[PDB]
Amino acid sequence: MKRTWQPNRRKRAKTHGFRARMRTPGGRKVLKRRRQKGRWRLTPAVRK
Amino acid sequence: AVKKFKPYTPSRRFMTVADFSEITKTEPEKSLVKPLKKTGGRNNQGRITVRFRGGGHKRLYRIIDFKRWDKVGIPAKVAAIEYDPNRSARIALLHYVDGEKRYIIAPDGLQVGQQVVAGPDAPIQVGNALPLRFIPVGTVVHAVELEPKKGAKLARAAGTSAQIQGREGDYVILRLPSGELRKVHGECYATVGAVGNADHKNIVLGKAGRSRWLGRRPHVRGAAMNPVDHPHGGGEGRAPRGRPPASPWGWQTKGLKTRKRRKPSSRFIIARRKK
RNA sequence: CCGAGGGUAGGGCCCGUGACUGGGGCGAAGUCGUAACAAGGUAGCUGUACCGGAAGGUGCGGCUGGAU
RNA sequence: UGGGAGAGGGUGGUGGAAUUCCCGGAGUAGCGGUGAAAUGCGCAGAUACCGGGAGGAACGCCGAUGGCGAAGGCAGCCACCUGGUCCACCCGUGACGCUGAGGCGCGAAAGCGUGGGGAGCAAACCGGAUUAGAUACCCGGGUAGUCCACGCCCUAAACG
RNA sequence: CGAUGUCGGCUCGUCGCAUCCUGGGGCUGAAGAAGGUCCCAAGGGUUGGGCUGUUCGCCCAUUAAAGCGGCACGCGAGCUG
RNA sequence: GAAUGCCGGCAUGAGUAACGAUAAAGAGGGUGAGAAUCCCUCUCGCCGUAAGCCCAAGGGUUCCUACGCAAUGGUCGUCAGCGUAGGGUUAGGCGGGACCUAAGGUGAAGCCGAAAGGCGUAGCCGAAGGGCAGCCGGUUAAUAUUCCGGCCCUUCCCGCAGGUGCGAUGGGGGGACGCUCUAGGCUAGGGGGACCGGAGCCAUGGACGAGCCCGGCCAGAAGCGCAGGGUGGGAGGUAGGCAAAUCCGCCUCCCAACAAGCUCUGCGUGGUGGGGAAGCCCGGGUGACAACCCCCCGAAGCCAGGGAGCCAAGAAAAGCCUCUAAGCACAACCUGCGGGAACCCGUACCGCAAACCGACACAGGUGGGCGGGUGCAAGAGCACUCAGGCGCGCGGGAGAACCCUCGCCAAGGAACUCUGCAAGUUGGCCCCGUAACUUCGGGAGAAGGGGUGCUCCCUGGGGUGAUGAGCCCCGGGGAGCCGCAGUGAACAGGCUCUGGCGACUGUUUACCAAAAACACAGCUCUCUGCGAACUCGUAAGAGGAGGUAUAGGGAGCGACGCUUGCCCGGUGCCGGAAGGUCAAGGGGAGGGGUGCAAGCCCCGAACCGAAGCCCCGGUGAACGGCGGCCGUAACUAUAACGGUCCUAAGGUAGCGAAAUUCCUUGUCGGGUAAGUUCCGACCUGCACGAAAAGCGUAACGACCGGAGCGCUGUCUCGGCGAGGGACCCGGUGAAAUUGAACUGGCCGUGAAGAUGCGGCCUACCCGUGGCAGGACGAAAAGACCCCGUGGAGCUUUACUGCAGCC
RNA sequence: GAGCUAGCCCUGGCCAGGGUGAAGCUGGGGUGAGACCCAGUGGAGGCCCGAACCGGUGGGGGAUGCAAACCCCUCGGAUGA
Ligand SMILES: [Mg+2]
Ligand SMILES: [Mg+2]
Ligand SMILES: [Mg+2]
Ligand SMILES: [Mg+2]
Ligand SMILES: [Mg+2]
Ligand SMILES: [Mg+2]
Ligand SMILES: [Mg+2]
Ligand SMILES: [Mg+2]
Ligand SMILES: [Mg+2]
Ligand SMILES: [Mg+2]
Ligand SMILES: [Mg+2]
Ligand SMILES: [Mg+2]
Ligand SMILES: [Mg+2]
Ligand SMILES: [Mg+2]
Ligand SMILES: [Mg+2]
Ligand SMILES: [Mg+2]
Ligand SMILES: [Mg+2]
Ligand SMILES: [Mg+2]
Ligand SMILES: [Mg+2]
Ligand SMILES: [Mg+2]
Ligand SMILES: [Mg+2]
Ligand SMILES: [Mg+2]
Ligand SMILES: [Mg+2]
Ligand SMILES: [Mg+2]
Ligand SMILES: [Mg+2]
Ligand SMILES: [Mg+2]
Ligand SMILES: [Mg+2]
Ligand SMILES: [Mg+2]
Ligand SMILES: [Mg+2]
Ligand SMILES: [Mg+2]
Ligand SMILES: [Mg+2]
Ligand SMILES: [Mg+2]
Ligand SMILES: [Mg+2]
Ligand SMILES: [Mg+2]
Ligand SMILES: [Mg+2]
Ligand SMILES: [Mg+2]
Ligand SMILES: [Mg+2]
Ligand SMILES: [Mg+2]
Ligand SMILES: [Mg+2]
Ligand SMILES: [Mg+2]
Ligand SMILES: [Mg+2]
Ligand SMILES: [Mg+2]
Ligand SMILES: [Mg+2]
Ligand SMILES: [Mg+2]
Ligand SMILES: [Mg+2]
Ligand SMILES: [Mg+2]
Ligand SMILES: [Mg+2]
Ligand SMILES: [Mg+2]
Ligand SMILES: [Mg+2]
Ligand SMILES: [Mg+2]
Ligand SMILES: [Mg+2]
Ligand SMILES: [Mg+2]
Ligand SMILES: [Mg+2]
Ligand SMILES: [Mg+2]
Ligand SMILES: [Mg+2]
Ligand SMILES: [Mg+2]
Ligand SMILES: [Mg+2]
Ligand SMILES: [Mg+2]
Ligand SMILES: [Mg+2]
Ligand SMILES: [Mg+2]
Ligand SMILES: [Mg+2]
Ligand SMILES: [Mg+2]
Ligand SMILES: [Mg+2]
Ligand SMILES: [Mg+2]
Ligand SMILES: [Mg+2]
Ligand SMILES: [Mg+2]
Ligand SMILES: [Mg+2]
Ligand SMILES: [Mg+2]
Ligand SMILES: [Mg+2]
Ligand SMILES: [Mg+2]
Ligand SMILES: [Mg+2]
Ligand SMILES: [Mg+2]
Ligand SMILES: [Mg+2]
Ligand SMILES: [Mg+2]
Ligand SMILES: [Mg+2]
Ligand SMILES: [Mg+2]
Ligand SMILES: [Mg+2]
Ligand SMILES: [Mg+2]
Ligand SMILES: [Mg+2]
Ligand SMILES: [Mg+2]
Ligand SMILES: [Mg+2]
Ligand SMILES: [Mg+2]
Ligand SMILES: [Mg+2]
Ligand SMILES: [Mg+2]
Ligand SMILES: [Mg+2]
Ligand SMILES: [Mg+2]
Ligand SMILES: [Mg+2]
Ligand SMILES: [Mg+2]
Ligand SMILES: [Mg+2]
Ligand SMILES: [Mg+2]
Ligand SMILES: [Mg+2]
Ligand SMILES: [Mg+2]
Ligand SMILES: [Mg+2]
Ligand SMILES: [Mg+2]
Ligand SMILES: [Mg+2]
Ligand SMILES: [Mg+2]
Ligand SMILES: [Mg+2]
Ligand SMILES: [Mg+2]
Ligand SMILES: [Mg+2]
Ligand SMILES: [Mg+2]
Ligand SMILES: [Mg+2]
Ligand SMILES: [Mg+2]
Ligand SMILES: [Mg+2]
Ligand SMILES: [Mg+2]
Ligand SMILES: [Mg+2]
Ligand SMILES: [Mg+2]
Ligand SMILES: [Mg+2]
Ligand SMILES: [Mg+2]
Ligand SMILES: [Mg+2]
Ligand SMILES: [Mg+2]
Ligand SMILES: [Mg+2]
Ligand SMILES: [Mg+2]
Ligand SMILES: [Mg+2]
Ligand SMILES: [Mg+2]
Ligand SMILES: [Mg+2]
Ligand SMILES: [Mg+2]
Ligand SMILES: [Mg+2]
Ligand SMILES: [Mg+2]
Ligand SMILES: [Mg+2]
Ligand SMILES: [Mg+2]
Ligand SMILES: [Mg+2]
Ligand SMILES: [Mg+2]
Ligand SMILES: [Mg+2]
Ligand SMILES: [Mg+2]
Ligand SMILES: [Mg+2]
Ligand SMILES: [Mg+2]
Ligand SMILES: [Mg+2]
Ligand SMILES: [Mg+2]
Ligand SMILES: [Mg+2]
Ligand SMILES: [Mg+2]
Ligand SMILES: [Mg+2]
Ligand SMILES: [Mg+2]
Ligand SMILES: [Mg+2]
Ligand SMILES: [Mg+2]
Ligand SMILES: [Mg+2]
Ligand SMILES: [Mg+2]
Ligand SMILES: [Mg+2]
Ligand SMILES: [Mg+2]
Ligand SMILES: [Mg+2]
Ligand SMILES: [Mg+2]
Ligand SMILES: [Mg+2]
Ligand SMILES: [Mg+2]
Ligand SMILES: [Mg+2]
Ligand SMILES: [Mg+2]
Ligand SMILES: [Mg+2]
Ligand SMILES: [Mg+2]
Ligand SMILES: [Mg+2]
Ligand SMILES: [Mg+2]
Ligand SMILES: [Mg+2]
Ligand SMILES: [Mg+2]
Ligand SMILES: [Mg+2]
Ligand SMILES: [Mg+2]
Ligand SMILES: [Mg+2]
Ligand SMILES: [Mg+2]
Ligand SMILES: [Mg+2]
Ligand SMILES: [Mg+2]
Ligand SMILES: [Mg+2]
Ligand SMILES: [Mg+2]
Ligand SMILES: [Mg+2]
Ligand SMILES: [Mg+2]
Ligand SMILES: [Mg+2]
Ligand SMILES: [Mg+2]
Ligand SMILES: [Mg+2]
Ligand SMILES: [Mg+2]
Ligand SMILES: [Mg+2]
Ligand SMILES: [Mg+2]
Ligand SMILES: [Mg+2]
Ligand SMILES: [Mg+2]
Ligand SMILES: [Mg+2]
Ligand SMILES: [Mg+2]
Ligand SMILES: [Mg+2]
Ligand SMILES: [Mg+2]
Ligand SMILES: [Mg+2]
Ligand SMILES: [Mg+2]
Ligand SMILES: [Mg+2]
Ligand SMILES: [Mg+2]
Ligand SMILES: [Mg+2]
Ligand SMILES: [Mg+2]
Ligand SMILES: [Mg+2]
Ligand SMILES: [Mg+2]
Ligand SMILES: [Mg+2]
Ligand SMILES: [Mg+2]
Ligand SMILES: [Mg+2]
Ligand SMILES: [Mg+2]
Ligand SMILES: [Mg+2]
Ligand SMILES: [Mg+2]
Ligand SMILES: [Mg+2]
Ligand SMILES: [Mg+2]
Ligand SMILES: [Mg+2]
Ligand SMILES: [Mg+2]
Ligand SMILES: [Mg+2]
Ligand SMILES: [Mg+2]
Ligand SMILES: [Mg+2]
Ligand SMILES: [Mg+2]
Ligand SMILES: [Mg+2]
Ligand SMILES: [Mg+2]
Ligand SMILES: [Mg+2]
Ligand SMILES: [Mg+2]
Ligand SMILES: [Mg+2]
Ligand SMILES: [Mg+2]
Ligand SMILES: [Mg+2]
Ligand SMILES: [Mg+2]
Ligand SMILES: [Mg+2]
Ligand SMILES: [Mg+2]
Ligand SMILES: [Mg+2]
Ligand SMILES: [Mg+2]
Ligand SMILES: [Mg+2]
Ligand SMILES: [Mg+2]
Ligand SMILES: [Mg+2]
Ligand SMILES: [Mg+2]
Ligand SMILES: [Mg+2]
Ligand SMILES: [Mg+2]
Ligand SMILES: [Mg+2]
Ligand SMILES: [Mg+2]
Ligand SMILES: [Mg+2]
Ligand SMILES: [Mg+2]
Ligand SMILES: [Mg+2]
Ligand SMILES: [Mg+2]
Ligand SMILES: [Mg+2]
Ligand SMILES: [Mg+2]
Ligand SMILES: [Mg+2]
Ligand SMILES: [Mg+2]
Ligand SMILES: [Mg+2]
Ligand SMILES: [Mg+2]
Ligand SMILES: [Mg+2]
Ligand SMILES: [Mg+2]
Ligand SMILES: [Mg+2]
Ligand SMILES: [Mg+2]
Ligand SMILES: [Mg+2]
Ligand SMILES: [Mg+2]
Ligand SMILES: [Mg+2]
Ligand SMILES: [Mg+2]
Ligand SMILES: [Mg+2]
Ligand SMILES: [Mg+2]
Ligand SMILES: [Mg+2]
Ligand SMILES: [Mg+2]
Ligand SMILES: [Mg+2]
Ligand SMILES: [Mg+2]
Ligand SMILES: [Mg+2]
Ligand SMILES: [Mg+2]
Ligand SMILES: [Mg+2]
Ligand SMILES: [Mg+2]
Ligand SMILES: [Mg+2]
Ligand SMILES: [Mg+2]
Ligand SMILES: [Mg+2]
Ligand SMILES: [Mg+2]
Ligand SMILES: [Mg+2]
Ligand SMILES: [Mg+2]
Ligand SMILES: [Mg+2]
Ligand SMILES: [Mg+2]
Ligand SMILES: [Mg+2]
Ligand SMILES: [Mg+2]
Ligand SMILES: [Mg+2]
Ligand SMILES: [Mg+2]
Ligand SMILES: [Mg+2]
Ligand SMILES: [Mg+2]
Ligand SMILES: [Mg+2]
Ligand SMILES: [Mg+2]
Ligand SMILES: [Mg+2]
Ligand SMILES: [Mg+2]
Ligand SMILES: [Mg+2]
Ligand SMILES: [Mg+2]
Ligand SMILES: [Mg+2]
Ligand SMILES: [Mg+2]
Ligand SMILES: [Mg+2]
């Protein structure tokens, strides 16, 4: 049956991407926290 | 005169349609239409603010001339009578000797080929528009402005009309379609006659499908819901109202008046509606 | 081949009968009231409509086959 | 061919009296209603009076023992559209006539459907009386309806 | 109660005897035939159907008889539901 | 040493279940250390509206080749989507960008908000919509509309020639649109050919034939032909299209007008370029100098922006054309021609799947296009089969129980059971025929019955030709033939009578309920006069609505028919300039603290002072409510009638043992041999009743009752047979559970149901296939129940606040 | 967090084949004119049968599954809400 993950590259970049995060107070706290934790990736990789 | 169907389906037994007899042209003026942005009942927050809207036929908005004091003294020929999906009245296409083309809502008795004109000096004939103070007392009238130059607000739906009843000072007294008696400023424009398509109210939609074409989604009773949803929600089995009948938001809905009491226009309203 | 008729299926008409039910006729020694016949105590009758334990009442219109 | 009378019918308009309601003024101790009363209304200002407005229905006098129509039935006034009918002339046609099973149309009121309108009135209904009782008569309220358009209904002491 | 699944049916039995039938008896208001009542007796047997979820019960047609109870109101790691 | 403790390791179950669709395999040859499993050949089977082919997502080297097999692969492995390495993706014309706008997002101006931020006409961004120039063939191990070959084309720059008042982000035209149905003419695709080309074949009784088998085209500028789309021409007037305008709009006149003309597209032809089968031979060669023609069927595609009908009335913007403004008119633009210039990104491969989403090489999910032939009435259905692709990554035996899926059955025929649950029956097409009732549509495929193949002969109309033959579609009549049987296989309703509920088609608890629930046309109440009411938001702003009372919100009821009574005392809502109560504030009689004083400070009576409440009235399709007792009639019985208590008033019409009736299987009637159900009645309705509507109602229903006919393995009552498992052998090899165990019966006992205690009985040790009575067997710290001054959802005339409103 | 799901908004796409045969139109009949009747034409519909497609009615299987909702048979809708 139809499951929950239906990948879509535009949708991925436009929802979780660097520019969406930077647009918003909460999204900038995400990046701030992910940099402080030392994450290797700050937003999801999507091919584009 | 509304048209009926033979009962060759369950829904055609009762379905009725407008006869479209006054319609003489079946396409709108290209330069007088623009896209009508469907809302679904949702506001600029994306939130539903008028329930049960959406999914109706696509429509183009026809630009209607609700001023007409715009072109005082310039006569126009009634070129066509047309369908308008955005209103119950029919609309009439006017060719001004100017060369300008505009739409007005089609009065009862308008004829293509006749001329109409607006202004203080216009003859008192169907389709002409004058400031209220120049229309003889007793004339039935439509597309009435409420304040001068603000645009026709009253008596715009199919079959409706206002009647001039008297004069007092700068103001005229009107019997609005609701039966209310209201002072309206004499410099307000009106158009003589009643709005056409008076048989509109005799349409029997006939089936649930027909409401859907109109963008009317199903309306679900409060009594069919749960207490989280609605005052009438809940109860085992059917339930009577069990409290004063209320809206989804709790306010009583059988008689509770809701016009604001200290509203400035109260000074201009003589008698509340009848019936 | 036709064919008495038998068989399957579906219709039509008529008769008898049926828990129960509608009113009708008659009986008369009962209970309720008294609608009509006198101006019958609200003149009567009437088509219709709504109503009332009942006769009946009232509305609308009609008739005189109504007393004074 | 030339004339007449007429509430004959249909459509659009339009006048005044009166009732009720709304507004303004003036005014106060009751008004109303009946056989007599009570319910009702009224000092939260009624009734009676004056001015203004709204709205519906019906048309006083003329009006008669009258007129018209096939019957039902038709009554302010104006116009338009239209039917029947009588008279004089004795001009045209030449029995072209009478009746009429069926058919078709019309058909008071009440009633029905869809829409409108709603002043007065008023089934049902509520209340006051009357009365032995009073699901009535009389009184105070009052919804259909009564009015208009279109469609049905097709009855009558539709009687001379 | 850190779980002992419940009515009824089906399936499969097994046991008790306060015995429904068949076998053996005594008494009888036992002539015979048919019964009644009690005693001994559990070896075997104890039908099919209509109604109702029913157990039960009522009814139809039979029968030698159409017994009553226990087994976690026997039996859901056997089925149904 | 225990915490259903934590982490790790390792056991048991166990050589057990399983090895993932029952489309299926066999042999020969080869390779290799090793082969059911890799390669090759023959045979067999399966898909073929796919299980074949192409594209878009998504995936990201999985592609090709060489070398490998530890692990991955449910077995094996020499193989591979696996390991290592090398190679592979080529564009002005395909897609996207250097073009356009949609929702939406963003946002100069502007508006709002403690901050963060929220909005916001223009503008900008935003596509699978608009717009825009490439077709066919060849080539690689692997790319190709990209390379190559042939024939075409677009834009930009410059130049030449000719032409013109040139010039735009501004004006206008256009772009530009729905649904259903559909004409003419074509093309795609397909069928046939006694014709053209072709390697060859004659078998096994016959055939050297009008025999068999194979193939018989594709692209193509200008020109031309056929079929279509689009478009009126001239002058005069002009005040409108937010400047200008010669454009467009409007008026008038003339001609032309279903013709033409101009213009654009499709199709055909077209110089030219390609392709080219079976078979044979080792992907290639040959066939071949291949042939390349005629007839027929024919789209849902093309001409296209075609036509008609209809109501629910069907994007924008740019490209394009035209108009003019600044300007500039040696420029500029337009047309033709010539030369030059033409960027960035994607392109491999999988793509209904072993490469995507499902933890897996997972029977599930995944949008668009092509999807051949024959027969069955049609079709994308069904059976077979083409091209093409597969046999599903464990096998070999055996021939038990039992399970699954399947086939048949004597006699009976629902006796099964909660229920005909399940399974039979019926089954397409043509013809005959068809009831109650009905809203006149229907009910209806009612029901029920007849026909159905093949051969010969005769013939009717239609399409294509030509008006004929030929082809093709739909027929009709006669006469015969065969079988048990002719929709001979596959696909394809069982029917009827009668109740309840819901009018109807729809919708719902994703994953236990599809219903009588929700919705629904329709009915009624009510709010709302427009900066509407209402809704979201602190607000600005929005929706409502670019709507205006024939409209918009809320509520109930729920097609339609006939109807919808009585009670307004309580609650709600509506109306009420009186009166009562009424807070802040106003007022300040009077009183107090302090100071020597003026003075400063405080308390405070009457009186004035809103909504609200009290009070008066209205209001039921507003919340709701709608009685009791005694007595009375020629026999009993009952009570039309009278009396009396109470109430705001005492349930009307209609219906009633009901989706409601406790007693209850009420009673009577019907149906059955028999009927707690069902249908029809009665009425002492425990406890119907009129928009939480009452009573009916044709049609409808995978709803829930009752009955009958047909037919059956449902059953009496079971038997046999098939395949996939189970079983045995080879390969791989789990799981929950598990205090440890050397783990029998009875009768007792024991915390009250004992393998484990007592007495007694029975019992050699160990497995294998089976069955489920026990191990109070496993699973899940009982959902019931209670308890905790535990939680959470919900309600209200509980309390106390708050938003909102007055 | 709306790449599942619910609703709406914008823009595209899809629905084999067969059946029934409304309005209208034309012709004829009818009448004073009509209503209306009949035939032909026509092609309507939350019309009918049935694939794709969307569903999920009853049963059976599955139940440490092929699958944390699947499989077989059957069944509803299939121009429309
Ligand atoms: Mg998706
Ligand atoms: Mg992904
Ligand atoms: Mg994407
Ligand atoms: Mg995308
Ligand atoms: Mg996206
Ligand atoms: Mg982003
Ligand atoms: Mg990480
Ligand atoms: Mg790093
Ligand atoms: Mg992130
Ligand atoms: Mg009309
Ligand atoms: Mg109709
Ligand atoms: Mg019709
Ligand atoms: Mg009709
Ligand atoms: Mg119907
Ligand atoms: Mg119409
Ligand atoms: Mg019209
Ligand atoms: Mg608009
Ligand atoms: Mg809008
Ligand atoms: Mg927005
Ligand atoms: Mg937002
Ligand atoms: Mg909405
Ligand atoms: Mg309109
Ligand atoms: Mg209308
Ligand atoms: Mg309506
Ligand atoms: Mg609409
Ligand atoms: Mg609605
Ligand atoms: Mg509703
Ligand atoms: Mg509910
Ligand atoms: Mg909620
Ligand atoms: Mg709450
Ligand atoms: Mg609530
Ligand atoms: Mg409630
Ligand atoms: Mg309740
Ligand atoms: Mg409820
Ligand atoms: Mg209840
Ligand atoms: Mg409920
Ligand atoms: Mg409910
Ligand atoms: Mg309900
Ligand atoms: Mg309740
Ligand atoms: Mg209620
Ligand atoms: Mg209540
Ligand atoms: Mg409010
Ligand atoms: Mg105003
Ligand atoms: Mg015989
Ligand atoms: Mg009398
Ligand atoms: Mg008398
Ligand atoms: Mg009398
Ligand atoms: Mg009565
Ligand atoms: Mg009585
Ligand atoms: Mg009365
Ligand atoms: Mg009379
Ligand atoms: Mg006073
Ligand atoms: Mg008189
Ligand atoms: Mg007279
Ligand atoms: Mg003469
Ligand atoms: Mg009459
Ligand atoms: Mg009348
Ligand atoms: Mg009447
Ligand atoms: Mg009134
Ligand atoms: Mg009395
Ligand atoms: Mg009435
Ligand atoms: Mg009425
Ligand atoms: Mg008379
Ligand atoms: Mg327990
Ligand atoms: Mg445990
Ligand atoms: Mg347990
Ligand atoms: Mg004897
Ligand atoms: Mg004895
Ligand atoms: Mg003895
Ligand atoms: Mg025995
Ligand atoms: Mg024994
Ligand atoms: Mg029983
Ligand atoms: Mg019992
Ligand atoms: Mg009994
Ligand atoms: Mg016997
Ligand atoms: Mg027992
Ligand atoms: Mg017990
Ligand atoms: Mg018990
Ligand atoms: Mg038990
Ligand atoms: Mg028992
Ligand atoms: Mg048990
Ligand atoms: Mg069980
Ligand atoms: Mg059980
Ligand atoms: Mg167990
Ligand atoms: Mg067991
Ligand atoms: Mg057990
Ligand atoms: Mg059972
Ligand atoms: Mg159950
Ligand atoms: Mg310890
Ligand atoms: Mg444990
Ligand atoms: Mg554990
Ligand atoms: Mg542990
Ligand atoms: Mg642990
Ligand atoms: Mg182990
Ligand atoms: Mg073994
Ligand atoms: Mg084992
Ligand atoms: Mg091998
Ligand atoms: Mg090997
Ligand atoms: Mg091979
Ligand atoms: Mg095929
Ligand atoms: Mg991946
Ligand atoms: Mg490749
Ligand atoms: Mg590779
Ligand atoms: Mg390996
Ligand atoms: Mg290996
Ligand atoms: Mg492995
Ligand atoms: Mg595997
Ligand atoms: Mg090797
Ligand atoms: Mg592999
Ligand atoms: Mg290489
Ligand atoms: Mg190229
Ligand atoms: Mg550039
Ligand atoms: Mg843009
Ligand atoms: Mg913003
Ligand atoms: Mg694009
Ligand atoms: Mg392109
Ligand atoms: Mg080309
Ligand atoms: Mg390549
Ligand atoms: Mg030029
Ligand atoms: Mg448009
Ligand atoms: Mg478009
Ligand atoms: Mg459609
Ligand atoms: Mg055609
Ligand atoms: Mg071609
Ligand atoms: Mg063909
Ligand atoms: Mg031979
Ligand atoms: Mg042609
Ligand atoms: Mg001009
Ligand atoms: Mg070749
Ligand atoms: Mg050669
Ligand atoms: Mg040759
Ligand atoms: Mg098609
Ligand atoms: Mg319409
Ligand atoms: Mg359009
Ligand atoms: Mg736009
Ligand atoms: Mg200049
Ligand atoms: Mg560049
Ligand atoms: Mg490529
Ligand atoms: Mg593959
Ligand atoms: Mg699939
Ligand atoms: Mg594939
Ligand atoms: Mg994979
Ligand atoms: Mg596999
Ligand atoms: Mg798969
Ligand atoms: Mg093909
Ligand atoms: Mg077939
Ligand atoms: Mg077929
Ligand atoms: Mg099929
Ligand atoms: Mg084939
Ligand atoms: Mg296989
Ligand atoms: Mg074996
Ligand atoms: Mg199978
Ligand atoms: Mg048999
Ligand atoms: Mg039978
Ligand atoms: Mg039989
Ligand atoms: Mg049954
Ligand atoms: Mg069958
Ligand atoms: Mg069949
Ligand atoms: Mg019948
Ligand atoms: Mg009929
Ligand atoms: Mg029907
Ligand atoms: Mg039937
Ligand atoms: Mg044959
Ligand atoms: Mg088949
Ligand atoms: Mg069928
Ligand atoms: Mg059956
Ligand atoms: Mg029936
Ligand atoms: Mg029942
Ligand atoms: Mg019902
Ligand atoms: Mg339903
Ligand atoms: Mg329902
Ligand atoms: Mg109904
Ligand atoms: Mg309904
Ligand atoms: Mg429905
Ligand atoms: Mg449907
Ligand atoms: Mg659920
Ligand atoms: Mg569910
Ligand atoms: Mg769930
Ligand atoms: Mg669930
Ligand atoms: Mg289920
Ligand atoms: Mg469900
Ligand atoms: Mg259903
Ligand atoms: Mg529901
Ligand atoms: Mg409902
Ligand atoms: Mg109704
Ligand atoms: Mg709010
Ligand atoms: Mg705003
Ligand atoms: Mg708005
Ligand atoms: Mg707006
Ligand atoms: Mg509106
Ligand atoms: Mg409903
Ligand atoms: Mg309801
Ligand atoms: Mg009826
Ligand atoms: Mg009453
Ligand atoms: Mg009350
Ligand atoms: Mg009250
Ligand atoms: Mg009262
Ligand atoms: Mg209350
Ligand atoms: Mg003082
Ligand atoms: Mg002192
Ligand atoms: Mg006050
Ligand atoms: Mg009422
Ligand atoms: Mg009460
Ligand atoms: Mg109520
Ligand atoms: Mg007596
Ligand atoms: Mg009863
Ligand atoms: Mg009974
Ligand atoms: Mg009932
Ligand atoms: Mg009850
Ligand atoms: Mg009870
Ligand atoms: Mg009972
Ligand atoms: Mg009972
Ligand atoms: Mg009984
Ligand atoms: Mg039953
Ligand atoms: Mg039952
Ligand atoms: Mg009784
Ligand atoms: Mg309710
Ligand atoms: Mg109810
Ligand atoms: Mg009923
Ligand atoms: Mg019915
Ligand atoms: Mg249904
Ligand atoms: Mg159903
Ligand atoms: Mg069997
Ligand atoms: Mg067999
Ligand atoms: Mg077998
Ligand atoms: Mg087998
Ligand atoms: Mg076998
Ligand atoms: Mg062995
Ligand atoms: Mg041990
Ligand atoms: Mg124990
Ligand atoms: Mg023991
Ligand atoms: Mg022992
Ligand atoms: Mg021991
Ligand atoms: Mg001891
Ligand atoms: Mg011991
Ligand atoms: Mg022993
Ligand atoms: Mg066991
Ligand atoms: Mg077992
Ligand atoms: Mg044990
Ligand atoms: Mg056990
Ligand atoms: Mg146990
Ligand atoms: Mg716990
Ligand atoms: Mg516990
Ligand atoms: Mg517990
Ligand atoms: Mg638990
Ligand atoms: Mg407890
Ligand atoms: Mg406490
Ligand atoms: Mg405590
Ligand atoms: Mg709480
Ligand atoms: Mg679109
Ligand atoms: Mg379809
Ligand atoms: Mg036809
Ligand atoms: Mg037509
Ligand atoms: Mg349909
Ligand atoms: Mg259809
Ligand atoms: Mg259908
Ligand atoms: Mg299912
Ligand atoms: Mg089944
Ligand atoms: Mg089965
Ligand atoms: Mg199962
Ligand atoms: Mg399945
Ligand atoms: Mg299936
Ligand atoms: Mg269907
Ligand atoms: Mg279809
Ligand atoms: Mg449908």
